[PDB]
Amino acid sequence: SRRRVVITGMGMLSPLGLDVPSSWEGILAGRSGIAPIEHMDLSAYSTRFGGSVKGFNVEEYLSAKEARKLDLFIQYGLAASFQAVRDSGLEVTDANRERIGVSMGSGIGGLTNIENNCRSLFEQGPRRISPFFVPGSIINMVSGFLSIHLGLQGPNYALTTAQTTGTHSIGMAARNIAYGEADVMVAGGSEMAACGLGLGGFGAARALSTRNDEPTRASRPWDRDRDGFVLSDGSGALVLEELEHARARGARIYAELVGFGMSGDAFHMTAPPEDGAGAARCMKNALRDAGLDPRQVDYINAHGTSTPAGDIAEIAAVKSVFGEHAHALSMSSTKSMTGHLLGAAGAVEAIFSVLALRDQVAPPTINLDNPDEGCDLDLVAHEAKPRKIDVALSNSFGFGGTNGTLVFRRFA
Amino acid sequence: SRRRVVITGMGMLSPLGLDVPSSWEGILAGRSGIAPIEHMDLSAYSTRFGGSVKGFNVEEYLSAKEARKLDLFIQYGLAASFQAVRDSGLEVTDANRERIGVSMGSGIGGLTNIENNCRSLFEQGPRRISPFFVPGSIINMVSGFLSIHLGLQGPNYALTTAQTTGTHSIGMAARNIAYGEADVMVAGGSEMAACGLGLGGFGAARALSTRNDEPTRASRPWDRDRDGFVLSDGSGALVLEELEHARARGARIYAELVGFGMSGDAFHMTAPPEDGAGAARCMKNALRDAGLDPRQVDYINAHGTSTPAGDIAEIAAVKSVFGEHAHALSMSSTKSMTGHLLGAAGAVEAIFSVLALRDQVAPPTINLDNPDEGCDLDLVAHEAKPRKIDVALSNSFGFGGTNGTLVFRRFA
Ligand SMILES: C[C@H](O)CNCc1ccc2c(c1)OCO2
Repeated sequence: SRRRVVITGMGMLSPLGLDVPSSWEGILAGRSGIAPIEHMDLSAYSTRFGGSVKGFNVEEYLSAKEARKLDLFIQYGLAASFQAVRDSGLEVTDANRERIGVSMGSGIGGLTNIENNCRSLFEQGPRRISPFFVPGSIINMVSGFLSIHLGLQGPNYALTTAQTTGTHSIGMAARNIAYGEADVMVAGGSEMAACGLGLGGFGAARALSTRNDEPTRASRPWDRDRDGFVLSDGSGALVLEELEHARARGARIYAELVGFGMSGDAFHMTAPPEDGAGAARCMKNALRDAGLDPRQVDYINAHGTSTPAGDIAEIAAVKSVFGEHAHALSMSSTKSMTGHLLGAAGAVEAIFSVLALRDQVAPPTINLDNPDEGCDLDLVAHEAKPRKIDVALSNSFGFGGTNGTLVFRRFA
Repeated sequence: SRRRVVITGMGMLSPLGLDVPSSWEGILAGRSGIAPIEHMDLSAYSTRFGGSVKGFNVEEYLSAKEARKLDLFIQYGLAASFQAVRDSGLEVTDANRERIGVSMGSGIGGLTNIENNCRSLFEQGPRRISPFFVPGSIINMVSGFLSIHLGLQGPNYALTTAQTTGTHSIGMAARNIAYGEADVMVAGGSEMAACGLGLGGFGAARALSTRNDEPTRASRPWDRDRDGFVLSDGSGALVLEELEHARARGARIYAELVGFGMSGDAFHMTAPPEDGAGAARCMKNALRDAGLDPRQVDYINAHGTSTPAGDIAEIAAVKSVFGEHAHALSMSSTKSMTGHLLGAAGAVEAIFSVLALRDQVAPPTINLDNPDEGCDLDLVAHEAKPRKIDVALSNSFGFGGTNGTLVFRRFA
């Protein structure tokens, strides 16, 4: 019968820091991690900026000889996974290695690597393709390499649900523990889609902010002057753990994961419904899953991508789910500061949601200078808001109409 | 407790046929789907053959315009999925659409699209990248497009666990129904990696059979002259359904899904341990899940890729799990005929496991002319074997040491 699940460890690479504490300080101070991109020439692109991971040293984690074989998304995933495990204090042994699994996902995976090998193929021939092209690019290799390095023999898999990946990864890993398939799961996601095909591809679809001359003000969720999402890189990993297993070993518990919802919009390949019907279904699923009155919700970490249709759909979903309580809770998009980490988005945002519970503060939506028509909720414009948070909700919505909601609460 | 899960619809594209009955007819006849790859310059490549889908007409399923938006792997997953839903007789209504979800996966995803858009990028610049590049290439768009075309609002996700994808997709879909999160799921996998990058990428790891003189003899699982796997394309989809839901509408039930096992080798990035310790834990996990003794297993559809180390590890794993019953069961590799459909391998081989139960026949391992050292099990060499089959296992063991096992049982 269904077991309870707590968070005992967290790790992160974001545009704001090379770990959780440093990233979280940036969040609470309203700092942007968005800057013109330096790792390639974007003069022929309509978008020339994003949230890069700055000064990442893979040799804090791996040998240069292994690192070279792996796409950045995998390096980022392992760094965050390693951080989360260290932060948990958990020791892998013969007694428990079979009860510890990993579900680290990505939206796009090794696009940089696949592009580079495509270039080698087209310009030089097939004999210049890396022998590591497949194990070093495909999405399940975060879960793979983590299990090899730590000796994790539990359930080993990866989700790819586009911008919903990190939320789904975390939610399903909690279901694994809930149902007895595992006692511990390392779950989240990683993304590094800032190559030509990534920036070009979102560019072709006219989905990205083109504010090349003011990159820190580009991501402006619910602002009337928003013009698309900002593309960001990084990783989030959490250690999820059966409550009694955590209690038995005296683990520090950050929070309890009480709720998980999924739904499909069945509306459009890329556009959300204007009324947020799919998001409303998903949140209601998650709150029912948690046994909650919707009035218990204090804080929502919105998807909040800074697209015209996405942002407004979310307001509608929250108003429809929470009614008059929609006016009492605080909702913010940390994408105002981090940008959109795509498949890692749900992962870093689940960490920020937990930290909102630990520190009792709503992170700000920076750049919200003129809230758009109907965007009249407490969106924590400009500045972090200290406040009572017992229950925090993290939303994600992706291409394919795929929706995810996580529900966290304080644990005593 | 836990709801029972049955199979009420199946769909398929394979190198043997454009649907299930044509593919199954090839399987039982021991026909090969392997041939030199056409309309593609493989001159500089060490492998020139594989299992292509022959004569696929996407306009039976989609308009020309919607198909132009989608990678072949997505077209193949939609084909299989529409066939499976149609095969099931299911009527989607307002009253049930929130209880019907999708989990269709891929191991490698949109390489053909990535290649063609790379061509554009390098030759002409980013502004020639297709607007539909991203949503038309990402792995969750089979689940996404299927849910939109049919109005499915239940759990909407996609696994990517390399060569284990289709096994995990079906297993986790069965969990969703068992634990009351859905009444119906469409689950499986699709793959189209018979492009330059797939053939070049795997060719660079020297993972592929190079037997160009005799493509139909290349895939020879457990044969002492095997020299690696054969790369193949296609899709499988099953309609999974809660038993009482299936009985109430009078569904035709092919078989019951009674068990799902997962495990990680925690061994190596591409190589299994020699003793198959991980495949052994996974099969034991699947049998415990089913509440079955190893002695009750009649038929195993092996992973059986035709890699030197893979085939021998699976022999060790079965001998370890099944002790004195290991010779009594029949075990065959349908990859001897289909090749390795990678992420779709577990989907089509689940379908072949279900039809082995319906038709009481173990499919052959063709090309098994000279079993290797220790390959002395009943591997159904050369020809189909009619026999009693109450319980059938389908195994998938993929890169990152990720293992999957499904247990099916006759329903009457
Ligand atoms: C780090 C580097 O970008 C990887 N190789 C790409 C690359 C390969 C071959 C080429 C080329 C470019 O221009 C002409 O022939």
